[PDB]
Amino acid sequence: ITGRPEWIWLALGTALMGLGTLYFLVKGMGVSDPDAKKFYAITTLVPAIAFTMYLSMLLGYGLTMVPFGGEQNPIYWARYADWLFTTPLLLLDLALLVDADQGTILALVGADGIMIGTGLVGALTKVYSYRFVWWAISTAAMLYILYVLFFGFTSKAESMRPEVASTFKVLRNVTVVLWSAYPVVWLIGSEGAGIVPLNIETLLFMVLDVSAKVGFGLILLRSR
Amino acid sequence: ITGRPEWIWLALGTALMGLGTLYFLVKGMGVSDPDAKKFYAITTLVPAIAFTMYLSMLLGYGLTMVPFGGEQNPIYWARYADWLFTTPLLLLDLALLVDADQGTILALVGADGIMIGTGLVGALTKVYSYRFVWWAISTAAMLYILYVLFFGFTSKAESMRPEVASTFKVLRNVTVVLWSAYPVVWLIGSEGAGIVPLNIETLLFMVLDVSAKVGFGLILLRSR
Amino acid sequence: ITGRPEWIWLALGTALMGLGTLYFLVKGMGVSDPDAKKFYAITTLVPAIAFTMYLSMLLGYGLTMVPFGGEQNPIYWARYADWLFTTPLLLLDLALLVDADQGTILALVGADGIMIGTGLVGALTKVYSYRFVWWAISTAAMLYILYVLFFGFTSKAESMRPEVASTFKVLRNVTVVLWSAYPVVWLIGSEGAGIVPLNIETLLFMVLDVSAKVGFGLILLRSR
Ligand SMILES: *C/C=C(C)/C=C/C=C(C)/C=C/C1=C(C)CCCC1(C)C
Ligand SMILES: *C/C=C(C)/C=C/C=C(C)/C=C/C1=C(C)CCCC1(C)C
Ligand SMILES: *C/C=C(C)/C=C/C=C(C)/C=C/C1=C(C)CCCC1(C)C
Repeated sequence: ITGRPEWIWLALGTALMGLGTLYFLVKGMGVSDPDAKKFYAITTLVPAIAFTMYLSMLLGYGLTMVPFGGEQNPIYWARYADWLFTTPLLLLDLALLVDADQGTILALVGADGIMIGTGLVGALTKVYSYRFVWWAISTAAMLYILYVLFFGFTSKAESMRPEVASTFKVLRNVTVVLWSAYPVVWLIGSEGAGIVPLNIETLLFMVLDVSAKVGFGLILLRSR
Repeated sequence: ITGRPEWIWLALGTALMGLGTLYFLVKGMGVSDPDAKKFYAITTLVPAIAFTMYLSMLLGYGLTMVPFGGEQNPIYWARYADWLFTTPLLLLDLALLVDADQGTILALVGADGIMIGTGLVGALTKVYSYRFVWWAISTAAMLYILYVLFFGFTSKAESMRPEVASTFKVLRNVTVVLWSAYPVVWLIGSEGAGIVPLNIETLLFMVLDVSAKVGFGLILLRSR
Repeated sequence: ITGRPEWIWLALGTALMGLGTLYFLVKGMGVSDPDAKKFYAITTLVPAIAFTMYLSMLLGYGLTMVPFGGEQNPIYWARYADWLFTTPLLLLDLALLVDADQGTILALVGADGIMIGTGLVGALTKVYSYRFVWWAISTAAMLYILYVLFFGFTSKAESMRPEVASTFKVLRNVTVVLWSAYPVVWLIGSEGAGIVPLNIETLLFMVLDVSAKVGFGLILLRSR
C-alpha cells in the first residue's frame, strides 16, 4: 500500500541480497589470479550495495510520496539509487569479460547512465503525461544498450576461448530477458500507470532483482 | 519570468541538443579505429545528456525557487546537472586528444569538479552576499583550469602531428572564449545579481550551450 | 548549539584546509616525474574540496535539522559530502602508492563507498533505533577496508624499495588510528547518541580532519 503490505517481500529481498553478499565474500577469499579478482570485487559490490538499498526500503527511508494525476503515489527512489550503481557495475562485468574497447564501455555506461537517471526523473514528474515522455526517452536508452551489446559483445565474445563465448551467451541472454522485463513492469506498476497494486510492484522487481544480481552472480562467478 | 516567457529558447535548445545527438549517433556508425571511437562515445554522451537536461528544463522539472535578498528567484539547477557532467567529458575530449598525463587529467577534472559543484552552491545560497563568495572561489577554480590548459596542453599539443596541434588550438581558443563568457553571464543574470531578466539568461546560456557542445562537436569530431 | 557556538572551530577549520591547499599548489609547481605528479594532483583535490565543505559549513549551508527521538538535531551533512570524496581519493593515494591490483582498489573504493554513503543514511534516519543499525552496517564496512589494507597493502608494500615500505607504514598506522576515531566520535556525538554537545562534535572531527588530510598531506607528499 505504502510501507506496510509488502514489508514481506522487502524483508525477503534484504535476506537474499545480503546472503548473496556474505557468500561471495566467503568465496573470493582464495583467488590468486588478479585478472579474475576484478570480476569478484565487482560482482560483489553489486549485491552489497543492493543489500543496503533493499534494507532502507524495508525500514522506511526507501519510499517517498510523488504526486501525479490525482492522488499521492509511492516511489521507492531507493531502487534507483541501487540500479544507478549496480547496473553500470554489471555492464562492466560484461564488457570486462568480453574484453570490450573502452570506447564502447564508456558509451555503454553513459547509455545506462542516461537510462536509469532518466528513469528516475520519470518516476518523479508531477504532470501525469510527462512521466511517460521520460519512460519513452529512457527505453530508447535501454534499447540502445541491449542493441550494442547483443550485437558487438557477441562478435568479439565469439572470437576467443570456448569458455568465454558460451558464458557470455549465458548472462547475455539472461540480461536481455531479465532487463527487458522492467519497462513493462514499471509501466503496469504504480510508478507509472497504476494498473497492479504496490502489493505486486515490490514483489515483481523483487524477483527480477535477486535473479538479475545473484542470478548473474552465481552464474557468472562460478565459471572459468 | 519563471517557466513561461523563455519556453521558446528552451524548446529551441532541446531541438538543437537532440538534433546534434541523432547526428553523431548516425556518424560514428562506421568508425573502425578504436582510438578515435573514444572521442566519438564521449563527444556524444555530452549532447545526449545535454538534451535530457534542456528537456526537463522546458517541461518544468528544470527550475526551482531560490530565496535571496528580498524575492524568490528562478534557478534551473537542471543546468548544473548538465554542466556537472558535460564539462568533465569535454575536458577529457581535450586531455585525451592532446594525450595528457593522467596526473593533470585528474587534477583537471577535480578542478572542474569543484568549479561546477561550487557554482551550484553559489546558485543555492539564501544569504545574498555569500552567493558571490562562491562565485569568487568558483571562478578561481575556472581560471585554474584555463590556466593549466592554455599553458600545458598547448606545449604537449604542439609536439606531435600538425593535425593535432592545429585542431587543439581550434577548440582550445573556442573553449576559452566560450567558457569565460559564463562568469559574466551568470553574474549580470538572475542566478547572481539580477540585472537582465530571465527572458535573457535562458537565451544567453542557450547560445553559449549549443555552441560549446555542438560547436565543439562538429569542430572536433570532423577532424583527423 | 546549531550554527553559532562552534563558528570558531569551523572558521579555524576553513583556515587550515585552505592554507594546506595553497601550500601544495605552491609545491607541485616543479614536479617533473609524471609518476609522482599523480600523488600530487590527488593529494591536493582532497584539501581543496575539504576547504569548500568546511567553508559552507561555517557560513551556514552546512547544517540541516534531522528529527530523531524527541527533538531536532544538527547534522552537517556537508561533512559527508567531503568524506564521500576525500576518503576515496585518500585510499587511492594508498593503493596507488603501494601499487595495488585494480581489483582490490575497486573493491576498496566501493567498500568505502558503502561506508560513507551509509554513514549518511545513518545520520539522516528519523526512527531513533535505526540510526544505529546503519552505524553497525557501516562500521562493518570500515573494518573491512582497514582489514584488507593492514593485511594486503602491508605485504605488497614490504616487497619493493625501503622508501615505500617505511612510508606506507607511516600513513598506514596513522590512517588506522585516525580513521577508527570516528565511529566512536560520531557515536558519543550529536549525530548519533547525543552525549557530548555540538560545542565538541565540531571540534573533534575538526582536529581529526585537518590531521588526517593535511597530516596525510605533509607526511605523504614530503617523501620520496
Ligand atoms: C539490479 C537492477 C537491474 C539489473 C536493473 C535494471 C533496470 C532497468 C533495465 C530499468 C529500466 C527502466 C526503463 C527502461 C524505463 C524507466 C524506468 C526504469 C528505470 C525502471
Ligand atoms: C555545456 C556547458 C559548458 C561548456 C559549461 C561551462 C560552464 C562554466 C565555465 C561555468 C562557470 C561558472 C562560474 C565560473 C562561476 C559560478 C557559476 C558557473 C557555474 C556558471
Ligand atoms: C577527511 C575525512 C576522513 C579521513 C574521514 C574518515 C571517516 C570515517 C572512517 C567515518 C566513519 C563512519 C562510521 C564508521 C559509521 C557512520 C558514521 C561515519 C561516516 C562517521
